[PDB]
Amino acid sequence: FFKQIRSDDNSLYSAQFDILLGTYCNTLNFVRFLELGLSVACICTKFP
Amino acid sequence: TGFHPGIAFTVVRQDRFATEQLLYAERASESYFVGQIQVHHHDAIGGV
Repeated sequence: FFKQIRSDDNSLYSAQFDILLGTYCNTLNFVRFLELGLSVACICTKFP
Repeated sequence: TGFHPGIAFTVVRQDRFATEQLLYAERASESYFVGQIQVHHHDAIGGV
């Protein structure tokens, strides 16, 4: 409870606020090994 | 020490009770002239 406004009513006219000016995320560059320049040295072969 | 020095006193005290009174007034028992609302202004803490 607060009555202290005896129609003296200051601080009733403030409108300061906070704003979120945006968000920024990144992405991961999924690298494929067989697209490199190194993959010429090994004979890759899957083997389950 | 409980000795009665041949003199007597008459005590007086005054009380105060809250009442509920019952007014009566006859018809047209008062002539009432009304003026004109005038407005004056002045400064105070914070506001006018």
